[PDB]
Amino acid sequence: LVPMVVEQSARGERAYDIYSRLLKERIIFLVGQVEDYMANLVVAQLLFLEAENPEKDIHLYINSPGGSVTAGMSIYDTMQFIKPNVSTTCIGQACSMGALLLAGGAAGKRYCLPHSRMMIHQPLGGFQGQASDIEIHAKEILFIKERLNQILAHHTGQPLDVIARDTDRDRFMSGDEAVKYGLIDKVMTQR
Amino acid sequence: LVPMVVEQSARGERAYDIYSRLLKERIIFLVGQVEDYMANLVVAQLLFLEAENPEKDIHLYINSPGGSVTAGMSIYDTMQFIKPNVSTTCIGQACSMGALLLAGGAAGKRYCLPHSRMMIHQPLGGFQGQASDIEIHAKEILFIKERLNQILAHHTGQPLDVIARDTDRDRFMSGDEAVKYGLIDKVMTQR
Amino acid sequence: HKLPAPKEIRTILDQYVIGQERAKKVLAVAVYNHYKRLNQRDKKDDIELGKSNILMIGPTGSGKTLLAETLARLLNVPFTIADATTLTEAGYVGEDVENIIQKLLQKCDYDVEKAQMGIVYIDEIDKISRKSGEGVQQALLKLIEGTVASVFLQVDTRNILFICGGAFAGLERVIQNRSARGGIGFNAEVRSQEMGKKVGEAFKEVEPEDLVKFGLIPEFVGRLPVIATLDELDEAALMQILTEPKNALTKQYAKLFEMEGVDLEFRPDALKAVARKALERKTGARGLRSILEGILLDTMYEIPSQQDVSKVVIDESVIDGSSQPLMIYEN
Amino acid sequence: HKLPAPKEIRTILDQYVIGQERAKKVLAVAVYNHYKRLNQRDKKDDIELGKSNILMIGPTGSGKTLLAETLARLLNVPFTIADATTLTEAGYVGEDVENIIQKLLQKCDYDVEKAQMGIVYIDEIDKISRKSDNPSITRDVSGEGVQQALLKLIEGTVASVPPQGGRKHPQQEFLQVDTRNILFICGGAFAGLERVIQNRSARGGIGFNAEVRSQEMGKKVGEAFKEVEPEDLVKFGLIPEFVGRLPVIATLDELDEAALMQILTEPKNALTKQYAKLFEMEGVDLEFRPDALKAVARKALERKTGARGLRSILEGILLDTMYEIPSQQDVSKVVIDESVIDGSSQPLMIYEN
Ligand SMILES: Nc1ncnc2c1ncn2[C@@H]1O[C@H](COP(=O)(O)OP(=O)(O)OP(=O)(O)O)[C@@H](O)[C@H]1O
Ligand SMILES: Nc1ncnc2c1ncn2[C@@H]1O[C@H](COP(=O)(O)OP(=O)(O)OP(=O)(O)O)[C@@H](O)[C@H]1O
Ligand SMILES: [Mg+2]
Ligand SMILES: [Mg+2]
Repeated sequence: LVPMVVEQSARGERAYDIYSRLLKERIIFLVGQVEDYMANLVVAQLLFLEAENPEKDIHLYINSPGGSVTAGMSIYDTMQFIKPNVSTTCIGQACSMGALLLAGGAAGKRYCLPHSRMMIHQPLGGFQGQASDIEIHAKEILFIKERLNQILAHHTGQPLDVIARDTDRDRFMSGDEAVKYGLIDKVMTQR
Repeated sequence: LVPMVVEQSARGERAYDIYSRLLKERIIFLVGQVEDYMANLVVAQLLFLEAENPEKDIHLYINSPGGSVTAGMSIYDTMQFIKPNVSTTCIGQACSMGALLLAGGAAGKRYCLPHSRMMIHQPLGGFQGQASDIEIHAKEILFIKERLNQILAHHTGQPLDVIARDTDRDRFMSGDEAVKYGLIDKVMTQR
Repeated sequence: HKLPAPKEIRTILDQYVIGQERAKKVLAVAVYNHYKRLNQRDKKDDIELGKSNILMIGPTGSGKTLLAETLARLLNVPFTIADATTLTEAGYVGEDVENIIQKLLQKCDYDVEKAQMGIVYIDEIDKISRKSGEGVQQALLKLIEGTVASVFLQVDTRNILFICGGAFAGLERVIQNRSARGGIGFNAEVRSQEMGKKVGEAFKEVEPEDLVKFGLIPEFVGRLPVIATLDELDEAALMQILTEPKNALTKQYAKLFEMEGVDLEFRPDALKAVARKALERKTGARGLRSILEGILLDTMYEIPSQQDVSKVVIDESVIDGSSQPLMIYEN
Repeated sequence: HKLPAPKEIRTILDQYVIGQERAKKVLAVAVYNHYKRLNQRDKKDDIELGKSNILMIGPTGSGKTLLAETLARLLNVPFTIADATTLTEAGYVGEDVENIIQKLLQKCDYDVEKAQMGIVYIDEIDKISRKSDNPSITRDVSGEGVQQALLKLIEGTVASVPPQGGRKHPQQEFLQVDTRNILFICGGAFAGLERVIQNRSARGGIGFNAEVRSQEMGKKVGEAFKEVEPEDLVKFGLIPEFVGRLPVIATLDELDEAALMQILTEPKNALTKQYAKLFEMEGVDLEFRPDALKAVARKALERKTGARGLRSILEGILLDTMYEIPSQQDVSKVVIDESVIDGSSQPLMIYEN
């Protein structure tokens, strides 16, 4: 069950859920497998916060094992399109899609907890059909794989040949390892 | 869970869900497979916004892998019938009906995010029965295929012979390729 | 009392006011009846007819006073233009309500003969709206009833025509509520976002109810069987007015340049653009003043700087805001 | 006497004001053509000479009042600065709407004709502004009530201002003075109008192809009145018909970098010099290094309180020094630097010995 929370503002008392109460503070939660429905909510929240304050800094916590590539692109393209800086704070795990959004955060505003795990992997896709269809779909997934490598190379700063090499197989990285790699900037330990 | 939002109007405070708040700004969301129930919601939203302001433009975001042809036609026919210009913004994927509804937007108001993917293929159908029934349904699916190609030619300006050739097999087009093709007008990159 | 025919009234008044001929038609016959009917009733059968009071409702700089003045320009009987803000409680907190009858004593020349046919007119009656306020309205309404009351000189209050006109603020919004909205369908007539935004909602069709809703005393609201409707302005009428008055804006501009010895040459083409600027600011005929006053500021700071500036030619580019005054300075 | 051209009047205004050329020329042009009206009284179809009353507006510390102060010392006609807050509706106990006219008479020796020639400026016009766009249920006598009361005078009327004596008489032959000749310039700082025009110009929507704008910001104050239109005035609370009475609308850009660096010394009366003059009486010199000036200029910006803020900055820095010099003699001069202004350093004290 979702617990209710009261703001106790000057105007009066209004009850907000635990998730909506944090939304007022420019915070969005990304939990579970990435899909069109949940990803669309993040887009709606990002656009709403933009209108509320186009100068403040947004924070996006990411704890997800991955999901749809198309859904992730809608979030990444939205973050880069809007003017406000979208900070990222990885909590728990961050797989291929989760890592892309983490790396896509504003420079100097990417964070991860001490016991966080970040894994980068190539796109996983499946399709059945005739040889002609297979040849067409194989080119599409190969194209997406190249674009994702360029995105990580741009934010991380590593050359493209290293990204493709490290994404061939599953490669886990800790907070300290990610800072040297370029996926993040600082590891939050304590206040 | 859908978060709650507060408008804080001059008259007083009101609470609207994230989707309803955006609907106030003449924004409609198309997510998931196209079907009669979800398509009817879009039609209702389009008509309601028309009465509120028949002059202000409407923005229809499309993220769907396709669906029912009949459900899609009810939306397309509604967009053209109403007076306001229904903009269209691809937020990552349009396979069969998403591109027909993305290319059926007012001229100069069809956009696409930087990493969106748009496809176009012929309508798939499934039916079983006697030979006479099969011949009747075969003509129906062949008639629909022609009407759909005519719609793309009208909005894209390309000749019908090219559309039919491109819809025989799955053809993926990026944001830049779609502009030259005529499916869209501009590729939104930054604000 | 002049008392001409409706035709003559409208035609003779058109000479000085352009664009308000629609309302004129109604007011023309209205006042015509009042004088004729009352003066020579001849004990008409089943006399019920009350004083033919006509209401006047128009926005600011709509020519309310101009129509009031032109109406009173040829009317030999007095008009005694007065105000509604000046009125206060009956000699308790300030000015008394008998001051309207006092303004009549000045115009009537202390002649009872003129007093009885006095066309008591008021302007900006919308500033006493209830929220003094409602008290002045009731003390004002008393005289509208036709109650003989001296100011001291006895004054005939019966048969006094009321053409009072106020620039009611928020009148269209009230009549906009009465207007119905469109439906939401595939075979329905959505007519507009809003309804009182294309034509003046107030001055096209009004009923006494709408006035009561505004916040006015119902007795006074239902005291005038006739009404009027003033049109804010017209694009065609804006170019004629530019040089119609004896000391029209453009005329006065050239006359001010002539004081120094410069001619204010102006192009017909520029006139059209000027009208649009005023139509956009939506401040009435008086509004146009600000547009040209600013435009001429540069010319009012260039002609003095350079002496022997024979004339100045204004083109459509200058009103567009791109071109700079074409100084014609020479020998 | 010789109807000074706009340039011939602005010259004196430029002596003190720094950068208010838009307003200075508006007044110059108005004053210039106004003088002609007094001389152009001939009945040659050139008598109307209608006046477009100006409504000076802009942020605080923009030399709005200053203009009248300097203009009052130049105009050959009696100029009287006024305020719209103290005068209240005659009916309600308080000062009367006509008393301001009497103020002009005081400086005009009650010569009604000469008085008529004079001008009437009214600062602080943002106060009278209606409580809300639409009138409230409680009468705002100290507000839009006064607005309408003065309005008729603006249109043109006559005022029965009393003479200096004759109390014995019941009405003491109240002097009649025309008002159509007395030009009107309405001054005032329209605090909050920026948000009005900001929304009126564009109402930030939502979406990729929207016009999303900062919800609430005080960074657009700069040139925030260059798009103001009569509609926005109405929203603020200026009654529509009252707005029409004043066709001209002036605009006063908040400030500029050059004006803040220049204002410390350039104007005739300069804050720096004011302290230096006082320091001279004490027996010390106030040497303000050029960098010092630029430092204070920047400091003023954060306060966002207008030119007035400059005074506070210098006073804060020159607090220990001014408290020490009297008790600490043998001080020939006190050099100032940019570090001193910043606060990292303490004002350099000089000694002849
Ligand atoms: N119908 C009109 N025809 C010509 N000029 C007009 C008309 N209406 C207004 N004006 C112009 O407006 C100026 C005078 O405005 P005026 O003081 O009459 O406003 P008003 O209409 O009386 O305001 P209100 O309607 O609030 O009483 C004149 O210069 C005149 O040229
Ligand atoms: N442009 C300027 N040039 C020189 N001095 C200025 C300028 N602007 C403000 N000042 C200084 O500020 C003081 C005058 O303040 P100002 O008249 O600008 O306030 P205001 O805008 O009239 O405030 P309000 O609108 O509340 O009356 C004077 O001491 C003057 O030295
Ligand atoms: Mg008038
Ligand atoms: Mg001041």
